[PDB]
Amino acid sequence: AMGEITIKLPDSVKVSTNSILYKCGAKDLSVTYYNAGDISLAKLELEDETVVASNVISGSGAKYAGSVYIWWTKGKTASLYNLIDNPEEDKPISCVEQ
Amino acid sequence: MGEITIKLPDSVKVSTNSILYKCGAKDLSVTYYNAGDISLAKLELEDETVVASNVISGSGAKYAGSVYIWWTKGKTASLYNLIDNPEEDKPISCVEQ
Repeated sequence: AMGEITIKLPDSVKVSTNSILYKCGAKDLSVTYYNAGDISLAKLELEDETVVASNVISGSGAKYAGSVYIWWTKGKTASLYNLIDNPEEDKPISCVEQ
Repeated sequence: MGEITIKLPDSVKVSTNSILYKCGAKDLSVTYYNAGDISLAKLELEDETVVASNVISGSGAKYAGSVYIWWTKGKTASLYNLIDNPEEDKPISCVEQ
């Protein structure tokens, strides 16, 4: 019906948006990060669906949860976990920031 | 800037609805944003605003964002604080108004 999710915050909050290309083995993954204060969201443009995950607490790196996925970055690397196919969360897909 | 805008394919209908909860004596407004399988929840808590995303669960609708888990079932909800209560055993209970 409409091309957009709009989330309105206090007008004083600066919002940044940046798209980053990742390479997962031979495959490209486009991820967009939306940052507003402590709020951080990642739009993952996956093969069959688009997921919007939220940054959640972790010991290290920046971890995001959305739908059946965990997306977890550290440095120039990232791991994509699929909790349906791999509920053990031990066999993730590795990606490198371009 | 005041607003997060996330672009999606043009035929995706995005619905936005806010729901008032009461957690004991305290008010809590949650706005839900749904678009396809994407479900986000802005929680305007007492001292902070967070955005959680719907994540897989066995029952009800579970959302995770920041240090919180927000889990609705029917007319009720629980708010988990993984800092104050990492054990995840003392959630705050809320009812939809």
